[PDB]
Amino acid sequence: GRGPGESYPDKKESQRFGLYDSKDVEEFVYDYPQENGNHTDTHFLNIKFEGAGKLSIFQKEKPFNFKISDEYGVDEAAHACDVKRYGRHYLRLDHAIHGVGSEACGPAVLDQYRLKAQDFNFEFDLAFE
Amino acid sequence: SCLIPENLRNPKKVHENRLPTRAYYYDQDIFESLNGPWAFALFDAPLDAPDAKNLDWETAKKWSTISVPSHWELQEDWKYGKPIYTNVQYPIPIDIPNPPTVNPTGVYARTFELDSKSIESFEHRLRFEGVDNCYELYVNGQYVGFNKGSRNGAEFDIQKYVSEGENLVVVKVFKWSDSTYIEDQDQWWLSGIYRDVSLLKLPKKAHIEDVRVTTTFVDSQYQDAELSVKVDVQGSSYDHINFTLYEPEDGSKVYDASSLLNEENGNTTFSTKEFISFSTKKNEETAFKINVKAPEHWTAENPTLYKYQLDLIGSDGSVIQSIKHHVGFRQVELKDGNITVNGKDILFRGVNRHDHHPRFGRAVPLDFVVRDLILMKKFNINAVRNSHYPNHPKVYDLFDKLGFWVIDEADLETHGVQEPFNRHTNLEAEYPDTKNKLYDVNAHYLSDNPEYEVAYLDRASQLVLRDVNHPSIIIWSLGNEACYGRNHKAMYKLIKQLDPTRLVHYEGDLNALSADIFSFMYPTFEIMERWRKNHTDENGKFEKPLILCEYGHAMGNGPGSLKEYQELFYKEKFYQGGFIWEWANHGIEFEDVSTADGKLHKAYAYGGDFKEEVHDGVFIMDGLCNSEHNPTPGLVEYKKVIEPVHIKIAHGSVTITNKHDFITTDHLLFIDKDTGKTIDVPSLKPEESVTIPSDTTYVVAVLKDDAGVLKAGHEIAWGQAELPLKVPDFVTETAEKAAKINDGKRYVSVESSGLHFILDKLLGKIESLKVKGKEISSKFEGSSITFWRPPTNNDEPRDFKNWKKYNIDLMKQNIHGVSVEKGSNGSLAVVTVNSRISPVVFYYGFETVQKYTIFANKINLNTSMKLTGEYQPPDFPRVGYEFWLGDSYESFEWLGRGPGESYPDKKESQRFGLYDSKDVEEFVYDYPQENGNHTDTHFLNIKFEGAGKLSIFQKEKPFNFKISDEYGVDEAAHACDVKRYGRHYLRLDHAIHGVGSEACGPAVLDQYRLKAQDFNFEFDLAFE
Ligand SMILES: [Mn+3]
Ligand SMILES: [Mn+3]
Repeated sequence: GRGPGESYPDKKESQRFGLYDSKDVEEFVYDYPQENGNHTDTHFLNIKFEGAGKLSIFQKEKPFNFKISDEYGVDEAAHACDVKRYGRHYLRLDHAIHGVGSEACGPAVLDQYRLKAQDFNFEFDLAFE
Repeated sequence: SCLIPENLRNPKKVHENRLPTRAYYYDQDIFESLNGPWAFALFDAPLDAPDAKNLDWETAKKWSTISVPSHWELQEDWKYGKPIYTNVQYPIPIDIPNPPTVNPTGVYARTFELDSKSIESFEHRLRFEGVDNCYELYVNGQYVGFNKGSRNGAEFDIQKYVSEGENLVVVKVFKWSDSTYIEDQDQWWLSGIYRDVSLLKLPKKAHIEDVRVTTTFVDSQYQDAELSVKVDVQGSSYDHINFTLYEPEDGSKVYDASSLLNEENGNTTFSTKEFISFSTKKNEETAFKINVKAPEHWTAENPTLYKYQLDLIGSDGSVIQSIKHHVGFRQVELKDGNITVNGKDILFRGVNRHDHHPRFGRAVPLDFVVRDLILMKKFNINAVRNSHYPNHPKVYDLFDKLGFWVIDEADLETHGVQEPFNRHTNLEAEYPDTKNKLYDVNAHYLSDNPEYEVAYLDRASQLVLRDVNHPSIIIWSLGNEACYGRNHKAMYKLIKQLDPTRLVHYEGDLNALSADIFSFMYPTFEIMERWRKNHTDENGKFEKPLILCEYGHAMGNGPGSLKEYQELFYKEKFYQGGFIWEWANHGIEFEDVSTADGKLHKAYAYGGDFKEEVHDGVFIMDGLCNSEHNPTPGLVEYKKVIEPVHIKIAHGSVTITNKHDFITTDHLLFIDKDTGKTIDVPSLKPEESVTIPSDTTYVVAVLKDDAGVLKAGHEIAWGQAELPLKVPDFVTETAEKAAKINDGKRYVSVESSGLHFILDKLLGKIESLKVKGKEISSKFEGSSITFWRPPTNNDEPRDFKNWKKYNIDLMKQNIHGVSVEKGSNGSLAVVTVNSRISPVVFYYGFETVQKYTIFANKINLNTSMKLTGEYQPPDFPRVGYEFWLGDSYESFEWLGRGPGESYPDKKESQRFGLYDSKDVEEFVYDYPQENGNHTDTHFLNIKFEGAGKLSIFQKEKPFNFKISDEYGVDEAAHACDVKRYGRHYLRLDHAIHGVGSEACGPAVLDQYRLKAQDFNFEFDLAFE
């Protein structure tokens, strides 16, 4: 999918398609903790488990969104060092995500990038090697 | 300690309510299998397990099931844990006699049906063939008893407890107990009901409980013998016993897995070729002694058996119970200082065999055990040691029928008491002649601990009384590596009282104060020889002989020098052979993640793979056969060194010597391989020989007819005349061809019709050598001459440490001068390269001269290597060139040793001949290491598609070579971790280090070590 860095509906085109390895990427730390680390237009995702190979994950007929991390208490952490961390990782596996825009000072997320309220229908496969 | 149940920490609680041990006989009419799915639940410790006095079947019905027999660490998805491998160290803390408080407890439950007639007609028992570590037994919510001794059997009387209809059996199995301390064999820790469970239905009013059969020769010429049959009948309602001995079936009898394992049957007429009949009289002793006229001897080389039928008979003259078994006429003695069978001082051609299966562990299907023994017979083995416990009871008929000298061994090992001592004193080495003083220090914990006497005696009593009637068993062993103490003396007294007919072995007893035999493990020849001399008096008499209960450690590439051990065996009557360690690798099949692939592959696990806190790594993989129980080059070599016929070809003569203990050569067909016609060889008795004039080079000894489990045409022995090194008749093109020589700043070119030679002068590297469509180039990393090999298991403890310490893996070639001159005597050009080959960090290295004399169809490579500098290594792994083969490469062919690999001290089984790489399945080691070398190679032809062959030969001496695909061998944990290039290479070697057995045993012997020295050798690269 898109990489090596994060990508969002209206902030993704610099992140070209390719095969990416989490080991090759320094994930970006925001000076003010907030939504980060999503990967949009993901074709498939392989999660490697020690001594047991991979779990492959893919969404049917459309690319998906994902985030793999450690972190929580992000909403209320004032600075990077205030971010809390679990004793294990999680996968945030997403059908869709709201765009990013520039509304702090400027236009709202444009229409075509907004995650409008609607029915959701999506199929995932959890394929184990 | 009230958090540990009393029976799991009482050395004296060997059992509760177990019946006395009796001779084992399987009877289809009496035995009813309770194998299959059982309700099963696993608990953290005894205190979490339910009270079995209150466990309903209605409750247990709801549990998951496990299949009996099986270990609970070997289930689908590792549901109840994984195997643990320790060698010496205990996997628990030492606090004798306490087990750990957290003690995995498995509760088994199942039901069985009982008839109205059944309870009236029969005595009901439960027989458990093996349960690890110990268990209490319940029937219909009532405690029956308790038992310890994992590899021993147990019977319990069940009559009081059984009801008409459904009956509930509940077994509580515990992983650890005070018994753990004496069950410390170098093997996998595995738990559960891993052997058969049976319901026995014996005739109620009277039945046969036990039988003793002995055969003693009446005479010093071993002709007439006394057959003694003593029967223990239980109950009043019988008249007498009948006994029928049948005419013998010769040991050459043909068997297969099906006929060996056939268990039938009730209406089956055992035999009808009557030989002797005896009847007892009413109210008289149910025993007798018979004189037997010159019976056929039972021997491991010829396992001749007399079938017999013993009948218990009632008042109405009807048959109450029958035993159908066999008699083997054989007598073992200690005679004039030797282990003697039928007067003959025998030679052990042996192995240690553990119970192991790569998927089922110690729960080995009989089918698989048969497989083992057929393979043993196919490879000239004549003896097995039951390391280190009795096997499944049905196995011993297999030994009886196929013919093996058997050491049946008590389930008793104490090794772990030494580990803290070894570490605290920083002990580096143990030697067979002195190590007993180290074990003496800790004997008081167990083997010299009075609290354990009952346990130790029980292991002896159980060992002997179950298996007393098998002619194949000639020696009882008191256990293994358990130190030496009073308990061993007690075991010896008991075994001699129980069974005076056999001899007693115990290696932990150096001076055999309570053994009949001396025994060493992994001894040096010097140590063997010291012992021999100190135990042979001035007259030449010895009181007891020496065997090697363990020797020639078969771990990985090896063992080296089996030859030298064998020469010693044949030279001295005092030595009576040995049992190599071990039969097969203990690998457990599992899914591995590949280091080469990143993908999941089938592999064979050793210590560490199941993530044990403490383990002993790759020492699991120490067999002549791999984890799948298939032959390695170890087994192939062993078969040759122990071959029971010697065939020596020299000076127009074939000398054949019979090296059997008993049998003649009559069963053997001798073929002159050079002509295909057979050779008339006179019938040779043991030790007899014959010289026959012949022009032959190669003679084979082969089986005339199917006999035992061997097929007609099976090779038993062979010999070859030594083969002089002949220079191939290759015609070097010495005609004058115009050749363009381009000596550039860095690169030197030599071009001629059909020839292209490019050398990098900076590196000493051949960039490309293409002659007549055939291309090679140097496989270059630092040096054009390399020295490293992926360390074998034997290399690891010492030689590897040295080679790494001296940076032999980082040897560099530093070019000093390159000389380029026009061709002289038919030559196109001469390129001479002067360099120092030396590793980083170090002074030592070789002042090297490489002279490339280039002809149109040949390249002569002269190598001169002068060893210079201070602080040198003692030896090298290897020395030679590495070449990439061109894309055209398809296969190879060689004149030399084959078809398999060969090494300086592991080569003689690989006879000389012309071999084709296409005919050979190259051996894959369970643990990746040095492999695939071919020693004593006369010439090597490398075939390139569409361009013929490149012939390679070394001047005046045979050479070594390996052609492969592989790398990352040093660090690959399993076969699937081995990486592969997109092209093949040739490893072309002047010399190679021997292999030895140093992982556990002697270092590579002097004459096989690749000592640090000057190297001078010349190769020709001849292009067709
Ligand atoms: Mn802060
Ligand atoms: Mn691996």
